[PDB]
Amino acid sequence: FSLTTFSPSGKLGQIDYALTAVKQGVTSLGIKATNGVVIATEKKSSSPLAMSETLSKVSLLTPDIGAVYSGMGPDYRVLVDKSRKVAHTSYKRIYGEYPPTKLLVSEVAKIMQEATQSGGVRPFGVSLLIAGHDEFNGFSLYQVDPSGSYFPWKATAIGKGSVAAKTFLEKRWNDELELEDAIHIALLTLKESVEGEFNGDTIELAIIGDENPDLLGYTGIPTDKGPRFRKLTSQEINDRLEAL
Amino acid sequence: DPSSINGGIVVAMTGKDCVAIACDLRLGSQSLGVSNKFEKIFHYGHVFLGITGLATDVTTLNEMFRYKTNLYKLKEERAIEPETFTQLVSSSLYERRFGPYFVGPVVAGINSKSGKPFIAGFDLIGCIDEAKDFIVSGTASDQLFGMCESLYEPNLEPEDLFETISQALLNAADRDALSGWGAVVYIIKKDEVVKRYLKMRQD
Amino acid sequence: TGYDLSNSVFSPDGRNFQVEYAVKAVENGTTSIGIKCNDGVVFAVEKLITSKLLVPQKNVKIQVVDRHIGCVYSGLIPDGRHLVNRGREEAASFKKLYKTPIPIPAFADRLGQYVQAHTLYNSVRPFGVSTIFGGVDKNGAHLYMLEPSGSYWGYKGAATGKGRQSAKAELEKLVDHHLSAREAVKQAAKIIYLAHEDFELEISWCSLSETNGLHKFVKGDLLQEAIDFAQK
Amino acid sequence: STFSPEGRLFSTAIGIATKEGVVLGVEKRATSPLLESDSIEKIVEIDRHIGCAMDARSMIEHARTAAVTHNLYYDEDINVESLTQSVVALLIAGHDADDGYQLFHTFYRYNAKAIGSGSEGAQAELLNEWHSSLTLKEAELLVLKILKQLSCITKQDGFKIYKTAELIKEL
Amino acid sequence: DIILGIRVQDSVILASSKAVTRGISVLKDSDDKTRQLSPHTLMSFAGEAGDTVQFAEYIQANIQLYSIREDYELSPQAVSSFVRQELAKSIRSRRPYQVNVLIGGYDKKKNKPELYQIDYLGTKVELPYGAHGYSGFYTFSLLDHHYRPDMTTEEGLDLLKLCVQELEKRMPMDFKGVIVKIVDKDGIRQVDDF
Amino acid sequence: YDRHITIFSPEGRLYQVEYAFKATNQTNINSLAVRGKDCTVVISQKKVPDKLLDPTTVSYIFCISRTIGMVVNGPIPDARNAALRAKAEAAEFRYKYGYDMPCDVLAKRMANLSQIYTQRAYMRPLGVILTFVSVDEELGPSIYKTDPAGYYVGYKATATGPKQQEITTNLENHFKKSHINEESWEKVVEFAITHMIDALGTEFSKNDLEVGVATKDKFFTLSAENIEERLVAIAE
Amino acid sequence: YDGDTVTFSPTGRLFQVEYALEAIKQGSVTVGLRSNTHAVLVALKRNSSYQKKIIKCDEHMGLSLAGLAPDARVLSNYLRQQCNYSSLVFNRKLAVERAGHLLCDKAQKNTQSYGGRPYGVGLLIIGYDKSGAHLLEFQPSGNVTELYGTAIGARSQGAKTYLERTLDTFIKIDGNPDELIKAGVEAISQSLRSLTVDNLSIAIVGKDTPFTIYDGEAVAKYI
Amino acid sequence: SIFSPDGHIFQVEYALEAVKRGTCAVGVKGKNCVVLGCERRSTLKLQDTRITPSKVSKIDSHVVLSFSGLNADSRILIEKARVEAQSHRLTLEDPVTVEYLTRYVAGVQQRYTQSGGVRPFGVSTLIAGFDPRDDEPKLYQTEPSGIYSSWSAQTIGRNSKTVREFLEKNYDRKEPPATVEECVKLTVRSLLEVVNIEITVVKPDSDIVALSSEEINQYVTQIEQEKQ
Amino acid sequence: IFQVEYALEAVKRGTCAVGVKGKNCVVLGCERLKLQDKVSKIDSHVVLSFSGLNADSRILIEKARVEAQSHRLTLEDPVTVEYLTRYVAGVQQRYTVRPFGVSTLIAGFDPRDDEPKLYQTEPSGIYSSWSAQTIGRNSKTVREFLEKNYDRKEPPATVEECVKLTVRSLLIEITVVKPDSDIVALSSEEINQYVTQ
Repeated sequence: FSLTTFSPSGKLGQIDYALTAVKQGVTSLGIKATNGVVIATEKKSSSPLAMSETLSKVSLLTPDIGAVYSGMGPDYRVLVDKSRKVAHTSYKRIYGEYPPTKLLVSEVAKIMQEATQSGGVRPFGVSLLIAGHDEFNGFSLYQVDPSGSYFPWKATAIGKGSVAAKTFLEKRWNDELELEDAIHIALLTLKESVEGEFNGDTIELAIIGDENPDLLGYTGIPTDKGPRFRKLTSQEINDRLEAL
Repeated sequence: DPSSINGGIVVAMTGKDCVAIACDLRLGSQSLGVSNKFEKIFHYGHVFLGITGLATDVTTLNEMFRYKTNLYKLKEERAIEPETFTQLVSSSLYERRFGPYFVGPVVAGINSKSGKPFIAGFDLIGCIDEAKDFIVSGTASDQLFGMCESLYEPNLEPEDLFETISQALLNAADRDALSGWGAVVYIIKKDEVVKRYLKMRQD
Repeated sequence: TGYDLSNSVFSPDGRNFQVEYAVKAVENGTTSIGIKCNDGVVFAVEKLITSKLLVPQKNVKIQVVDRHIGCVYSGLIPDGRHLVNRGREEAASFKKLYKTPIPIPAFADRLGQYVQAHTLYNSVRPFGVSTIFGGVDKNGAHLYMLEPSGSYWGYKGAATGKGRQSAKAELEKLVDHHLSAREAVKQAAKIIYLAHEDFELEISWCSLSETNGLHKFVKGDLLQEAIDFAQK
Repeated sequence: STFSPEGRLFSTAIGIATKEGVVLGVEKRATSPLLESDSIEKIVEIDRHIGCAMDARSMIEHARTAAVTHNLYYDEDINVESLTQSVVALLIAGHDADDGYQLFHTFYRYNAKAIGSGSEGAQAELLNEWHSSLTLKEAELLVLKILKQLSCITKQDGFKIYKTAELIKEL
Repeated sequence: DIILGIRVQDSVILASSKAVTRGISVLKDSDDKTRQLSPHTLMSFAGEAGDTVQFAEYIQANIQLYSIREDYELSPQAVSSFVRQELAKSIRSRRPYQVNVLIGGYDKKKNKPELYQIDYLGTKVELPYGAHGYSGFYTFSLLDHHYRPDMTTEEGLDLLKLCVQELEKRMPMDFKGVIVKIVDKDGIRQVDDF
Repeated sequence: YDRHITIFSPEGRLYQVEYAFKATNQTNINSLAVRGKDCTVVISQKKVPDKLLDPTTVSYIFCISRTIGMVVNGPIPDARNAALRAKAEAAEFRYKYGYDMPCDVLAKRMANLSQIYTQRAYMRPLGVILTFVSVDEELGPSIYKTDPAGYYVGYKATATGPKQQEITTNLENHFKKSHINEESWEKVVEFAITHMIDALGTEFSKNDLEVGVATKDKFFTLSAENIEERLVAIAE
Repeated sequence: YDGDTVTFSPTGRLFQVEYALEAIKQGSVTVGLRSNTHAVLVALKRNSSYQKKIIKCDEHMGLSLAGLAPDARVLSNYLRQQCNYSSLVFNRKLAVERAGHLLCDKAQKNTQSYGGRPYGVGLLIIGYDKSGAHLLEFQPSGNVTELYGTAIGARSQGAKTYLERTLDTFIKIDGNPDELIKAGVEAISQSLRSLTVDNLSIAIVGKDTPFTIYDGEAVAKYI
Repeated sequence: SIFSPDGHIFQVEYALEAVKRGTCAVGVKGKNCVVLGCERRSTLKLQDTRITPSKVSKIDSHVVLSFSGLNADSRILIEKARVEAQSHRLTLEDPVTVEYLTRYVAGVQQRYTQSGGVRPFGVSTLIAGFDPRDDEPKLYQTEPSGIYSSWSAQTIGRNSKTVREFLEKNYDRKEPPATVEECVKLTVRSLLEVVNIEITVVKPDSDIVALSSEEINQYVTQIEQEKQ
Repeated sequence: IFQVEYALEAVKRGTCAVGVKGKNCVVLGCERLKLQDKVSKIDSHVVLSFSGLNADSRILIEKARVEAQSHRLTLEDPVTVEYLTRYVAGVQQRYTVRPFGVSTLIAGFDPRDDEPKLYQTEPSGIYSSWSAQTIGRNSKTVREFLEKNYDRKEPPATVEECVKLTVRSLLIEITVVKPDSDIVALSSEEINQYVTQ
């Protein structure tokens, strides 16, 4: 039997509860620039002895697409595993190229929607900011909600501090942003949201930008590109904080 | 040999900024010639597919690829490109590998973004054979191989490309028992496609 | 109240109430005990006489599994038979795949996994029996005791049922004061008689020396010696 | 699929079973003159020598399938009591070479039985009226009598539905 | 065996042999090897014994199901497409339908006669005239010689007379004549004076 | 009915998962794991209430693989279920991918199973917290801990149980003042036992502790006689 | 807690199983007893014809029912299936003890799995095999007891008490089927609060006797 | 998904409510074309408008589908409809009629109101297009209950009642809109009753065009100066 | 069963359908917003009309059509009206998570036969034969009219009489079914001429 059902007001209750779970989640944000996308999030820890470097809240789906979440982490982990699986089997093995951001986002939304309409399963308690690049649509940033609804954004924030983060991004965001300025604005918005310690180990950033052939892992095939997604290391974030 | 039942041949060549694909029109039941109107070249936008081999499989794959490219265009809001379509054809042949289709496809087209010629073929091993000069398929593949290998030269103008490919097809078809009854040549450019029917031996 | 009407539900305390109610069902059963001796194990059980019309020696309660494992249980006797049937299937499958008879700890784990599985889903009920079982294998004598929760441990001596506490009071004294198989049978009879405070005493045992490691029932002269020792 | 704490799980058809044959009778009780009276098949054949007076259609289909299967498998007519088990309130009536004429209503055999809202009085009227020497004529007329307050099974005719106007006029 | 079809200016003419032969003897000499799929579509079929009629009745049932479902007469082009799908699927199934068909129809929306030849592999081809098996080995030369797209039904019937005479003269077996049916804007009719 | 099956409450909480967390403490035994320079040690309280028990069998430390060991906090039936599943997964990985499953891969796979129980309403979460320890072929000494919610993370050192906070406080103080720098696994075992004693304020006999040591190419559990030597060395 | 067969009560009882046991108390009494040589079933049928309370499984075994008759049909058909399988695979007359254990293990399934209900019928099985005459009592809970004699169904306690007092006697009845049947008919009598040739039913099996049922005139000489 | 004591299905009624809370959709069919419209709701500054998809989705070269309700369910319906439209061609080599695709979508929606273990789609749809080798426009509606109907003009979603009242007294059955311009004018006027527009015109021979923001701007300017 | 009774309520809210069978034919009549712009053939000789949830009627009609063709495919003989009614009734029975909220009038002729047939089915899956019947909203009133205007000993004799009785009962689309697969729906102007007269 279905666990997600329409209430007399027409709302889906479990979807509202999953959105509440998301609103309790840690703040994460993404900013779309003229020459890239930056998606950032802060990393709270279960203990000071926990090795936070083992958990990545920003994950690569395809070498040109990456996702960050807000809400329940295990749900995000399984949903990312499924997203990678489908991006490979249902698109790349068929067409020889990785799906564009729009189609992969549609497929993630499909996965999340099925949990909203199948019996014996609750909705995913996460919202995703999926940033990617593709040749025909360019850089794009999508937010995906527990219901499977997704919209494109110039900049956005999800989680606990989403309201203040979005109010700040509306003021800061503008056209002709270069990706370095987008990173700067992302770090400022994330600093204003984090009440704890703020450094390269409590913050996680990744960018969709220029192709990185050095990360390709091989040479000699001129037509292979190299990932556009790249996580900023702890030191790379720290050096930028030292110039904030 | 299922591919030899109906016969027919397809050849694709690359010119200067343009592509040509040509095929014979004969459909036959082995020795008996049935139809002179069975065109083996289909297009799914700006990308052309010539399919030789068993005629039922040719029709089945034409229907299947029309379906798949229509869905691709609806979902992606863009037309499928020659390279993406080559990958799609390769994967679709593989999905039936055990109990395969008895066909040899030939993709021909111009990539709309880069605007440069593309032709590709698929062999029995299923390996994509993307060629800079020409692809041949069908019963007269040997005749076509020698003919194209002698006549082809790089960077042919469209009017010279037409003559080269039409002569290659006509002289190979003349020496193949199961090929003939007319030929059609497509000259594919950035902006237009010209379809021509060739005068040839009707025996 | 509220969290105890289904088998798969945790209460706010983290306790599963249906399993605890199955334990209550176990507590109602007749007393059964197991004793581990230096080279074997001994099983005994209190069989209550419901009426004079029961044929007095043919309502056997102790069950053998394969040839070296003996099982005795208290609580819902049909559930004990169900568990023993599953144990026999497991032992037979092990012997089929591997020509060696199933080791006692391996058998204990198989039964524990089966019993615990009945505590996972709401569509099934926990076993209402705590099962003392054991035997002799390539590495000695082993004595185990399941609980409706699927929990089990190795024991030097085990008791369960309505008289489990009185029986444990004597098992502790046995372990403190010692116990060979011959003496083990008599002490098992003594413990059953003491804990009973009509019934038929049924005894069984598996020892490397005295049974060559095969599970056998106590009958005839040895049974009568155990009974008179208990009366003594 | 549950037991109560007390241990128990939580028209009018009249039949008379004589030694010359069984007789069944029913109140059609059409709702309106428009309803096709012919289509009220409230007495049905189960086998050549078995019929019943009444989920109904499905059960009757399975009963007919079982009876024909038994005939196919054994080249013999299914015993009514065996059919009751192997198979709405029912009156099952039929004949066999083991016990002859029978009528059943968990199934218990009856010499005569009534079902429906009139059962509670028809039972007393049957108890007062039924006797062993009834010939098929009196059995028919007594069916009609208790209805006021057709079909038959015979070794010669088998199960058949009635003629009827005449037997009413003879009442 | 003999299944012939000719498309003329206004109609489609299908001819099929009347004989049914099982082994040593001719069982029937009046068999009709055609099914009316639609009020204006007619399918002739030939091949091995049981498959022909089984496939024909299956196709007729499915086409009538489509027609009733959509309250619309499927065009001959769509009917031939469906028949080709069914043949092409079965050829790579456990038991293929080894059946060759000619589908002659009058497309009421285009107001044009249409003739399609489909072999047991699913090789659909739209033809001016058609013939399945060895029957084409004799009739195609006559049809190539005499066929004109502008013939009237009378001229097409005369050309079928010529083809059937040639088959009777040279082909070894006795196919007991042909049944000739005409598909037209007025529906399907049978020529008895043939 | 949001409190009886794994579905969201109006607060977005999954009360069944949170109650499964409560179950983990119901065995009332504490454990801690520390990483040495080249080995990992796990310490767990072996509380034995009954004199008739065979202490050899009372054990919450499992040898999942040649290299990986697992200590469980929670009911022993669920702990054994988890251990069996982890053993099966490690063997299947060694079969499919041709090399021993890494500790963190096993932790991720187990946390994914746990998350599945937290997503499918038919299945209840296991009331166990799993702590995997190994000396990884690449990453070296490793501690990974999985919880009923499907969350897992690597640790420098970790403790679990009713007095988890006290042990974690002691470890935090030591790590501030100082991995555990020792030259052989015996010294880090002695260090772990010492900090267990100090945090719990309770002396231990050879019967009160169960100890598992992860070294290169072997995870093994110390017998009571070895723990006796370790306690003697601490007494010195 | 009594709504389904899966729920334990806080006291550890399965209410549905106890309700199924109460279902048997609604059925008419049936009595069973045996010597070493012969085993007897005596049943009070109730009406309309008197429903047959005895069921024959084999020449060497048969049974009677108290409670819900459809459950009796199911269990008896399963028992036939097992006996036929034993004779099919081993040519071995299935022992009465093993048949009883098969019934025990089959019925216990319904008391643990959801979706089913316990069999609301209690059965008495008598048989003769290489071990002699046997008598088993089957209950909805799955429990099976091998007995010298017993009675089940409404008001069977009186017959059971009579059998308890008479046990010293009828165990000694070797090779005298008539005296055993007389003792059985006397025992069932104390459960009445009468017997007619059509109401009463009797069955017997033993060393020489294949399982036979007496109904009608056949039982007249024993009333 | 079970009957109420009064015979209504609770989940279907609540899905109808979910549709009623959804954003507006409107369509009018004239002599030669069908026009679909919706208000952008582009009041948010950071929404990426240039790549935001339109409400109107092509199912096939000759058919478009608009909807109001839950977007996620609408995408499932759209993908199923596209797959069926292509499958019909692959089976019988003709494109679907608008009636056939409407019936398929309605059957999909119905199946979820009767099958157990699933909830209804909270989406009502407007399906517009032209039949193969035909020139008369077709416009249809589907809603969660699984029933469908043909319309000369219709609106769904929030404020559907008001603009439907407007349409009833502006659309004339005897003299329907005669040109694309009049259809677009009427569609814009109907949407302006609710207080930026996207307009899609579907025309025979698979001609589907989204009117540019300047073109709707000119239409709105004409309508506004008419209002004065 | 409660769900079946609620399905009956859904049936009784639906628009009324009516049928009358005369000597030679069966006539089915049916009761059909400002901006908005029943009888389904199962086979060439059988028609089905329904009242209730329109959506469920499509499921039933599709299944009935599939069975009507499958019968011809398995047995040469086309379905009889009795057989199709029985099949539709069984299909309705089996679904009782929710029943079909539809009652159906099934009319037509048996293959190569000339006795008109009219049948009814209801959500419980009970079916019966009628000389004239109506289903749907206010079906009781119009049925009461039929009971007194329809005559069992002298039923309508011609298509005109059957259509007249149907129109009077309804007081509109009319479908006339006649042997040899003759099914025709009357034109609007014909129905208007009947109504005015």
